[PDB]
Amino acid sequence: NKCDVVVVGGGISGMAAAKLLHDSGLNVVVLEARDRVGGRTYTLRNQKVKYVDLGGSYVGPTQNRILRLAKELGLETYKVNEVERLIHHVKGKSYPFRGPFPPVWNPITYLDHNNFWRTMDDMGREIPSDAPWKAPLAEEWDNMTMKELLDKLCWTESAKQLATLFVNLCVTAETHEVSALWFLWYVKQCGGTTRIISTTNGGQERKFVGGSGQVSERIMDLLGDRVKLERPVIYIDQTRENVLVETLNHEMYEAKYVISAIPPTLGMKIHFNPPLPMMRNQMITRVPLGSVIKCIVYYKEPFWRKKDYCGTMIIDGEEAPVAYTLDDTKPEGNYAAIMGFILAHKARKLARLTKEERLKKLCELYAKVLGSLEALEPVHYEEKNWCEEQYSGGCYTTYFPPGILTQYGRVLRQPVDRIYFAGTETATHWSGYMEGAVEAGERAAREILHAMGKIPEDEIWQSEPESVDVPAQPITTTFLERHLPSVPGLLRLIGLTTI
Amino acid sequence: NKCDVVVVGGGISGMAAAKLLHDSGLNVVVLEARDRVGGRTYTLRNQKVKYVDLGGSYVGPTQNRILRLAKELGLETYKVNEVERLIHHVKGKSYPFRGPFPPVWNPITYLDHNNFWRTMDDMGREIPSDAPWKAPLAEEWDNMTMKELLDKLCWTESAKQLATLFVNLCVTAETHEVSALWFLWYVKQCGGTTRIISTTNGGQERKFVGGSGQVSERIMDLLGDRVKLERPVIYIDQTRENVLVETLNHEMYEAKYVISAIPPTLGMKIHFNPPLPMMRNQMITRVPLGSVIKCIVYYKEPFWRKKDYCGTMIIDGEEAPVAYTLDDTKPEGNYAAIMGFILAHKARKLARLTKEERLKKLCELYAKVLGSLEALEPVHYEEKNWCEEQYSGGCYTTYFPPGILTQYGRVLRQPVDRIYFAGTETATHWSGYMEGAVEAGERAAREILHAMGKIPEDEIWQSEPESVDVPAQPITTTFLERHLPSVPGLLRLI
Ligand SMILES: *[C]C1=C([C])[C]=C2C(=[C]1)N([C][C]([O])[C]([O])[C]([O])[C]OP([O])(=O)OP([O])(=O)O[C][C]1O[C](N3[C]=NC4=C3N=[C]N=C4[N])[C]([O])[C]1[O])C1=NC(=O)[N]C(=O)C1=N2[C]([O])[C][N]C(=O)C1=[C][C]=C(Cl)[C]=[C]1
Ligand SMILES: *[C]C1=C([C])[C]=C2C(=[C]1)N([C][C]([O])[C]([O])[C]([O])[C]OP([O])(=O)OP([O])(=O)O[C][C]1O[C](N3[C]=NC4=C3N=[C]N=C4[N])[C]([O])[C]1[O])C1=NC(=O)[N]C(=O)C1=N2[C]([O])[C][N]C(=O)C1=[C][C]=C(Cl)[C]=[C]1
Repeated sequence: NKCDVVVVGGGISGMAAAKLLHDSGLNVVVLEARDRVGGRTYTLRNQKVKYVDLGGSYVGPTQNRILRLAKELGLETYKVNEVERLIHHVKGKSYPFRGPFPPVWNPITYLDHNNFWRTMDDMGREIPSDAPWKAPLAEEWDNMTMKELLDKLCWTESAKQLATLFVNLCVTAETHEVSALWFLWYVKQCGGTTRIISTTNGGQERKFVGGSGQVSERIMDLLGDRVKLERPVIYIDQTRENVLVETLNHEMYEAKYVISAIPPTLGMKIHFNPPLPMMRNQMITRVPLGSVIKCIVYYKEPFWRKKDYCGTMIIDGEEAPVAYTLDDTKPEGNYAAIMGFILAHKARKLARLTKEERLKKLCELYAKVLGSLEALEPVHYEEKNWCEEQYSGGCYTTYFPPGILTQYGRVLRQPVDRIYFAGTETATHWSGYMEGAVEAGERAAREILHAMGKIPEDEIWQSEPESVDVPAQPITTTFLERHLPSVPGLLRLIGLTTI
Repeated sequence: NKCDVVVVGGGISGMAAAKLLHDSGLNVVVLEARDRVGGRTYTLRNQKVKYVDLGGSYVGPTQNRILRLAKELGLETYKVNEVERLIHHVKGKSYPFRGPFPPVWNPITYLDHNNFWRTMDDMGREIPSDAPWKAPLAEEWDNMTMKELLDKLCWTESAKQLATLFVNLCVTAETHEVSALWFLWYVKQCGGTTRIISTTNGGQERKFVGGSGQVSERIMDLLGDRVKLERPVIYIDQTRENVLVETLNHEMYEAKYVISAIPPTLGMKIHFNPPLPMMRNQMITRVPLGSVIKCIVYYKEPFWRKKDYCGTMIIDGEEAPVAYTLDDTKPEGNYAAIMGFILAHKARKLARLTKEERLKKLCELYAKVLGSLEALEPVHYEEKNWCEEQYSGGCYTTYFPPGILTQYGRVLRQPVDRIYFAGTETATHWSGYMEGAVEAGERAAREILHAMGKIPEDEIWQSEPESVDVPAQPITTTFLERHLPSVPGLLRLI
């Protein structure tokens, strides 16, 4: 029944919020819909895989909050394999390369590719992390899909193809589904294009030893019986002195404050009294999550390494079920595995098939891309379709269709009386990641601490010391990369000498 | 507890479904979240207005199902006033006109305006009413916003302005918010541009005497205690022999079948066991409703008539709070009133103001457009912001953002085990209107009748005889309108 704060949702954001409040002396209860904690992170354990992340998995430099929390919980990280060559598969042929970016040899194509990535970052510099709708051209950029932006910027099909894959991979949505403003904000708040796509020195550098699901499981261990599993919240009442929170199985909880630590659209599953303010009421119907199937194919050995391939494949084309892979072998060199994402509309299309049918398609693709018959001999297969999850709605995160961020964005983390909002979608740095979940959870908790007169307003948004274990190298640009003209810029330079 | 069918939602769709099933001999229960029936229709009664529709209101020719249902319930219609001239207000000036369409005098602009409306209808002819995702260019048109389509088609700012207002008014959403495929489907399934925008011979021809809320109230009268008010459904369980439906106030209902007669996205308010199939699970997060405030300003007399204005105003520009008005005077000539819509992003912007502040803005606008100081002296004001409604989500209807209709559209009225789907959003003719609500409700009811072996498959989709009271004139095009070139067509000819 009675406590200081009810946290709705037991993912990383909710658990982190509850941990901070618990550590401050407050009585907290976490209400979780599922029979487990972790939400969009899920570690499966069986004898064939030992452990495997079927949801959120990768951490990297600049993600200092998730690194600190996990370290405090006694977790270790290890480096994702990027010793050997990456592969870019384009028009049925594989091109091995090193470094973060696939190489381009055609000089026109090179100018186009260089200008695209640069423009994304240039446009991002105009967007405040904490308030994207305050960008000078906010409305113009928000009334545009990423597809429209790509059509205007990319003068070659090759750049357009790669930019499209980039959008699909970062936000599990089609370029035509998402707002240009939102996507440009999304990349900037992760530290830019290079940081977001990189393994070494980027978002995919590392995983947790034993899986990322341990983050939530271990906070549950600290909180004990304060975490209530299989308690989906159906009803929040704010008309009286104390807030009343009801669950599906008819339990009632009373608190001074509530943290909502669920994806914004899943707020729709709760009936509110009094009704939500108009803007939030409509916002939560306008913010879907992306579509993805995460698939892991297991092999006897990491045979791609013998061919000097790290296991990273960037795969172009409509025919390919998977557009991106990474080596998912354990740090000890055993349980050899390839992790692949089936993205956006392909997740929808290929969900109709059986498990066995999807395994076949993947093996045949990997055999092609890696040039190895060994890819046709899997020892085990695991997969998870996040689109089917009632209490997630999809993965990785919430995307904003055109027109929404400028109209409703302000409302995302605006408190509704005594309900405060966490969840990775409300973060300002690495929103959509486990990092952002920690940021939002701890910020929401501190908003409540301020409301109770326990901390000054100054202390609601706290910065994070850099990790000593996972330090960040700065992102550099060459002189050529900064000053080489665009395609239309080169063409303008031709029309001027001819006068 | 026990019955044959639980209907979730007591709007027109739910009530119509329940009526049909009840008339067939089945035991039905309607579970309604609000303390009233009618949903997106709501008639307010007080001494100052007598009655006024604050939600769905207009009916017209080709809407034969809502007309028949209402007639059976003992309702009458009357004609919306369109005797005098319409007004097009453009760049701070009023242009009186007659007929459905605002006149254009510049020849280049004329060609551009003609080509736009014609193209909309040409494109619509390629889209099947019952399956828009089966259009030959479905994916291409679905991956585009209406804003993109307008940018490509309209060579003049004048056509683009009017096309934009048209989109805002039909679907209470911005051109950049909506899929081109979905919007072109939407217009076609209402019978085309002319049918959808017309008062005389169109969707806005008539209202019900006493209000449209009587449709739902009177079906509730017929059903008696079978309608349960303030019973929001929170939980549907399909794992056992009979379907279990739970409400917020802890009541349990058992049935063989369920009709979901709520806006698709409001399905999110229900927890399902087992979980929904993947496609429906994601669909219901991708389908928002538009934004609108309906406002009615009352006057001593319908003074605009003395100036030979019917009361219809089509008002261009960002500054104008209201883009469209109609005469809302009672058929007897009293309770003089102007109905206006505050659309899309303007609903959001102007919701921050007080009631009195909105009234002032409207009166000053109407004074400008109608050219009368009499507009500055309102006797009464009524309004409703549909954006704030927990159990509606907005108004008039569900719109589809780019990419959604081709990916998830198939799933809209696909049965989930023993749950069947009604609601105006699942209709194939006048979806988004009271007409479509009737179509969908009765179709969903018949799907269940077929599932029980009571009717043949042949009988699930029934056609409707034309109303003798409100007959439809056909939509005609002149030779010139059909064959006059576009702007780029004229330039190609040069
Ligand atoms: C799914 C996914 C996947 C597959 C993958 C991934 C991901 C995902 N990610 C993301 C993450 O995971 C997230 O963000 C997190 O987790 C979040 O958290 P939060 O905020 O907390 O949320 P959640 O989890 O969801 O939780 C919630 C909770 O609550 C609950 N509920 C609901 N409802 C309700 C409830 N309760 C009561 N009542 C009611 N009503 C639920 O149940 C839950 O529990 C990510 N992340 C990171 O960090 N990393 C990673 O890795 C990840 N992932 C991916 O990988 C990503 N990727 C990307 O992006 C990329 C790649 C590559 C390149 Cl080159 C670039 C980019
Ligand atoms: C709002 C609105 C307005 C303002 C206006 C209008 C409208 C609207 N409309 C539409 C109609 O109204 C609709 O469609 C109908 O109503 C629908 O129905 P349904 O389908 O049945 O649905 P609803 O109503 O919503 O119902 C539902 C129910 O359910 C319930 N719930 C929820 N949730 C729940 C429940 N329960 C239990 N549980 C749970 N969970 C609720 O509560 C409800 O009750 C329209 N219509 C027609 O027909 N007409 C008209 O008039 C209308 N309106 C407008 O006016 C339109 N306009 C247009 O569009 C235009 C104008 C001008 C031109 Cl030129 C063109 C166009």
